Amino acid sequence: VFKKVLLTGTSEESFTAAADDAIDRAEDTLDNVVWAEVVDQGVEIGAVEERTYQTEVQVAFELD
Amino acid sequence: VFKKVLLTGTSEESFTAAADDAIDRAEDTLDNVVWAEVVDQGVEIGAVEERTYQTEVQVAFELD
Amino acid sequence: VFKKVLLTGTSEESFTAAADDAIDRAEDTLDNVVWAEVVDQGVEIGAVEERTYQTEVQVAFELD
Amino acid sequence: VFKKVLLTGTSEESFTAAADDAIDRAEDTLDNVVWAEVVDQGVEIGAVEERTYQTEVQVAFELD
Amino acid sequence: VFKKVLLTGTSEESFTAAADDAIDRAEDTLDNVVWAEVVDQGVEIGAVEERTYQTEVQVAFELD
Amino acid sequence: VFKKVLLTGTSEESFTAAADDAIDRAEDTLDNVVWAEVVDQGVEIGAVEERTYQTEVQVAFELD
Amino acid sequence: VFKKVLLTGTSEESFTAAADDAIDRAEDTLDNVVWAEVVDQGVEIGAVEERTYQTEVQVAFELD
Amino acid sequence: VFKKVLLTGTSEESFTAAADDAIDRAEDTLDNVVWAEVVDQGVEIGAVEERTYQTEVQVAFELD
Amino acid sequence: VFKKVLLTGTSEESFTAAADDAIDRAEDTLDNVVWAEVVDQGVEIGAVEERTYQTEVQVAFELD
Amino acid sequence: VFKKVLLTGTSEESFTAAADDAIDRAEDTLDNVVWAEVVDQGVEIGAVEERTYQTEVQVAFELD
Amino acid sequence: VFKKVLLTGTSEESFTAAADDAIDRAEDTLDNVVWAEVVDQGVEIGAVEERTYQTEVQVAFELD
Amino acid sequence: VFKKVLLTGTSEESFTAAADDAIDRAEDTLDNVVWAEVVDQGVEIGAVEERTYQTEVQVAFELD
Ligand SMILES: [Cl-]
Ligand SMILES: [Cl-]
Ligand SMILES: [Cl-]
Ligand SMILES: [Cl-]
Ligand SMILES: [Mg+2]
Ligand SMILES: [Mg+2]
Ligand SMILES: [Mg+2]
Ligand SMILES: [Mg+2]
Ligand SMILES: [Mg+2]
Ligand SMILES: [Mg+2]
Ligand SMILES: [Mg+2]
Ligand SMILES: [Mg+2]
Ligand SMILES: [Mg+2]
Ligand SMILES: [Mg+2]
Ligand SMILES: [Mg+2]
Ligand SMILES: [Mg+2]
Ligand SMILES: [Mg+2]
Ligand SMILES: [Mg+2]
Ligand SMILES: [Mg+2]
Ligand SMILES: [Mg+2]
Ligand SMILES: [Mg+2]
Ligand SMILES: [Mg+2]
Ligand SMILES: [Mg+2]
Ligand SMILES: [Mg+2]
Ligand SMILES: [Mg+2]
Ligand SMILES: [Mg+2]
Ligand SMILES: [Mg+2]
Ligand SMILES: [Mg+2]
Ligand code: NA
Ligand code: NA
Ligand code: NA
Ligand code: NA
Repeated sequence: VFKKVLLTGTSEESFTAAADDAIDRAEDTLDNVVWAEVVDQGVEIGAVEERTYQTEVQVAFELD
Repeated sequence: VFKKVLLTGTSEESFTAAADDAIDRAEDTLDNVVWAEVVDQGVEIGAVEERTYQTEVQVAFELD
Repeated sequence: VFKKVLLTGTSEESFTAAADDAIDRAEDTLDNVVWAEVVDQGVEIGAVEERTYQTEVQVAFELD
Repeated sequence: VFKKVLLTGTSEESFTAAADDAIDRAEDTLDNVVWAEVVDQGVEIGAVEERTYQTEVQVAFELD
Repeated sequence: VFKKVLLTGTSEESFTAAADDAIDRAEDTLDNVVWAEVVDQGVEIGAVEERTYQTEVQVAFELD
Repeated sequence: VFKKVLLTGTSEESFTAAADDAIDRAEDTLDNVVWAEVVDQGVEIGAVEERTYQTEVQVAFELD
Repeated sequence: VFKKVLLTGTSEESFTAAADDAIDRAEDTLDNVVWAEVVDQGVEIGAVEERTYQTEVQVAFELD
Repeated sequence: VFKKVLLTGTSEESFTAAADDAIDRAEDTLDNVVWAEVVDQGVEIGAVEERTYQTEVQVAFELD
Repeated sequence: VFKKVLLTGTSEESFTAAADDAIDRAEDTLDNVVWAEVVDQGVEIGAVEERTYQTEVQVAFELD
Repeated sequence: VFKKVLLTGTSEESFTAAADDAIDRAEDTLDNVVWAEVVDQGVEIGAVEERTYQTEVQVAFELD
Repeated sequence: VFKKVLLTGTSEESFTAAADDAIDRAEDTLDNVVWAEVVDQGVEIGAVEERTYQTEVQVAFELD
Repeated sequence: VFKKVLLTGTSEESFTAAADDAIDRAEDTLDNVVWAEVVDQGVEIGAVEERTYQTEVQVAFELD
């Protein structure tokens, strides 16, 4: 059985690095992370000093 | 990193109050709740005594 | 077996009351109405004297 | 010919009042506003003192 | 309030049995599981000895 | 001209048998049923004694 | 209250004439037909002597 | 950089002529119109003397 | 078994004729073409001397 | 690099067997078939003697 | 009230730089740009000397 | 007439380089490749030694 958690990673550099930021977080607390699906991408502009790229992913991990 | 949980709130009064019911629940157990996105709305009729409005939201919270 | 009919209710007050307007109509002529799913919402402005909220629902009812 | 502008209204009270907030703004600067279609709804929580309901609409107006 | 978890069940027999595999898992660790919605189906071919049917479901459970 | 009716069939056995349950019902009361399109599938768990598979179909029939 | 019926019109000439074929049928049996929304278009090739254009519409009519 | 404006053209003749009606309007006031994408089509019936075909397009134009 | 190929036809006259242009091409090289589904429509303006209507179709054909 | 082909399998028994019918066909002529994604399901009723279940899949295979 | 404009940025380097190209343009002529949502990405190949990455964004800005 | 093939490119570096990997492959065997549309992006984690970015594109090419 796989389960997915819906995480948004951020990066001041690129959409790929923002996807890695969410995946790194999932791998800090979950075992058996096996793939991630990008579901949304965007850029935060008016709440930050530098534009921040955001990449939202479903991160799938195999249970037990 | 943000994470989202997918909750359906209910209200006998309105779709806005059913969204607040899910958000209130998220805020009882999570810290740093920052926004919610409505993904579905509906009305339960044939299992209740009063119509019950349901509003399903992804509730986003900032991790650590 | 459930069947659904696709109805748009209207209200000069709110999207929740426009959903109830469609459901009230379904319950006037159908038996065993059991739930409704909101599929669209909008506001009529330039054909009315007061803005009219419209909420389109699939209204499900159990057959026999 | 109709044209649409994509506006997000806000309200501390309800999703219906947030739709009216966008429509009121369109009617301040455009003539012949004729209908609005709701395309998204959400709630801002972690950047405000009171939850703020947001309702995003395409607001259609007839040209000339 | 309902919450949903996004699980993918697997079966070497059918898409219905792969949906039951995810639901069985949810029922091992959650109380008050009340319904599941199928969101995706697929077949793993080139990483297994027998084709494996996969059925991804949102499994809803009532909170407290 | 074809018309479609939106029916949800149920089965305690499989998603295919739940699609046949809706189609059987359409064929009891309509003539010239010609095809059905699956639009949604789900499983009722917390209102029944046995899980019930549900398959929602648009059932098309040729008019006159 | 508006209700919609889901009809597919056909024409050997064009997608516009196939939409009119469904609307003509709705107007033969319903009163107060007020608008139609195109939801799908296609062409039947291998079951006919001439290609047949098909245009599927939700045809809305005002109730009473 | 391209920008798009969302326009609905109308015609009493066909969906193609209603798309041209929106594009003609865009070309009256914008320079460098380069392509249009159809996003919706429908037919106004109960507010007109003749059916009016409507074709909604995103009309893209190159900026400067 | 059916297979589909994804083709975009073009016409300087109409969206129906652009769908026929893709279907004519499929029928020049494939046997047993049985139906086509329209998936997208658009108009090329800024790369041509006359507007060119484009209609993208999945063209289905029965295998062997 | 993976490529996908869009095939519809058929079965008089079930949606799972109709998915296997498309996959079996892909495996007769392609090497390195690695997974399939279900994209649509339906039932042919009015052109056959027995209902025929149809399951449309994108069948992915690794190139070289 | 927020308004969004739909812009496509281009870059010969990456999808992230093409998103920044649209955002830079919006910030040259609008005040209070606050976030952008990616809605589409693609690559122009056969009209250019170098591949050009294109990233289409809704760029939101707060009104007054 | 344009035709599209559905390819998934991979890269250990970025989503842009994974899109180029699919396009490079299409250009090795097809003539007149003219544009590609991104339809999906994801990251393979649990079957590789380094994360692999995957970008799925419809690659369009002009026929003859
Ligand atoms: Cl989710
Ligand atoms: Cl419907
Ligand atoms: Cl838009
Ligand atoms: Cl495809
Ligand atoms: Mg930096
Ligand atoms: Mg988002
Ligand atoms: Mg009360
Ligand atoms: Mg729901
Ligand atoms: Mg009042
Ligand atoms: Mg509507
Ligand atoms: Mg207040
Ligand atoms: Mg939004
Ligand atoms: Mg076995
Ligand atoms: Mg999946
Ligand atoms: Mg049994
Ligand atoms: Mg459903
Ligand atoms: Mg003729
Ligand atoms: Mg169809
Ligand atoms: Mg005339
Ligand atoms: Mg519309
Ligand atoms: Mg000519
Ligand atoms: Mg297209
Ligand atoms: Mg048999
Ligand atoms: Mg289909
Ligand atoms: Mg360079
Ligand atoms: Mg695009
Ligand atoms: Mg490296
Ligand atoms: Mg994919
Ligand atoms: Na989730
Ligand atoms: Na219907
Ligand atoms: Na717009
Ligand atoms: Na394809």
